[PDB]
Amino acid sequence: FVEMVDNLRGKSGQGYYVEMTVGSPPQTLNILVDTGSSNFAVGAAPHPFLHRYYQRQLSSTYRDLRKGVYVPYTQGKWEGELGTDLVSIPHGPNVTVRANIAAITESDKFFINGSNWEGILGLAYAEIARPDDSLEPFFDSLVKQTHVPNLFSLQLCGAVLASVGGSMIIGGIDHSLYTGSLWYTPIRREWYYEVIIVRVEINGQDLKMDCKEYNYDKSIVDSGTTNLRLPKKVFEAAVKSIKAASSTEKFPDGFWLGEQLVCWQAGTTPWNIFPVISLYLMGEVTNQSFRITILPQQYLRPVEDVATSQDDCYKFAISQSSTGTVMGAVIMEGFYVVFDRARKRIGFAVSACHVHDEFRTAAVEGPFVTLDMEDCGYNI
Ligand SMILES: C#CCOc1cnc(C(=O)Nc2cc(F)c(F)c([C@@]3(C)N=C(N)S[C@@]4(COC)C[C@H]43)c2)cn1
Repeated sequence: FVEMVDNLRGKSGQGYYVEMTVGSPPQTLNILVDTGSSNFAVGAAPHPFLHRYYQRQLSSTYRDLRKGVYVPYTQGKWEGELGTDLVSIPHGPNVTVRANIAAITESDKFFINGSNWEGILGLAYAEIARPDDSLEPFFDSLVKQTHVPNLFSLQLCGAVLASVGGSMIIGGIDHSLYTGSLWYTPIRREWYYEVIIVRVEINGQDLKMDCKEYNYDKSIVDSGTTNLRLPKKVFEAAVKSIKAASSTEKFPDGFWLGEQLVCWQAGTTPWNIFPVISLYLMGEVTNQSFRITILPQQYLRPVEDVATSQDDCYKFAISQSSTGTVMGAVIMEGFYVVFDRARKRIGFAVSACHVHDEFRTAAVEGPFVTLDMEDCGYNI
């Protein structure tokens, strides 16, 4: 799968995008890779932030579905016109498929001013597709219409704004992207990429919460979220433990709440006063788990557009959630992540490109013995 290595680009905090073509003749667009949604949606009008946009009038293969879709998020929104067209991934498999495309015709706080992407590729399942689960997601079309295997994998490599990169391997796994073994956790249900966290440690120290709290109301793997988001109760306990572990220096309450940055002189960041965070995930076998471990390099993130400071400033990128745990870029940048849809499981291995120091490294380890893991899942 050497053709697909290094097919992702981006800037810090603006997501990871892949090049795609839409229509005949092909119109090239940069598309955000998003495991946390299920619509393929592209700018179709000259919004001032966009480098380019889908021009349906130039495509002979365009077909109108004569139906609109309105998609509000918690803080942004877009509205679009549904159709189908021929879609390819130049640095992906040598195939072309007819996919649903939402042509975005109105938006608010969706596109990023200064970003280099013009659309989103929702790689999750039909259950959370808008307007409903009858709108077949891109990856489902790809698999149905071709011989590409029903899996993909992601290596997200973290860094005026630093450039990020990585690989999306479509239909396979590239062993050059990881070291050690892959460890798999079940996809609990095919909507989001829902997983179950069974234990949490800060520097080896169990938080000791009822594990249901770790997954209330769900835990997902989401390449379209920057942070590690945690349920409120879990965030409260997690911060309490991280504060204690890093108490040799003090920081204001707002830093922990993500309401202000913290800065240090160039090259003087105290990585070592910050603890590692380990998430144990449900394993493949009854009573068996494995653990993934990330560093402060992952959850303490450089902000490189602070014009009013000359120092190295960082954002605390663990945050409280009302929608459950979100394993965003903070988690994924440590690991090679295999979305093994064929076997309803997600694989983690140490990423060959993860950012670390001479003392500590990201880890994937098992097996561990963990009882009552089925009790960790939330039901209504
Ligand atoms: C680089 C880097 C660090 O990682 C990321 C990942 N994603 C982003 C990002 O901008 N994601 C993004 C932006 C949106 F405007 C946006 F609407 C979304 C959506 C479609 N997808 C998500 N997974 S979060 C979301 C609500 O959940 C559906 C806001 C929706 C993601 C930025 N940095």
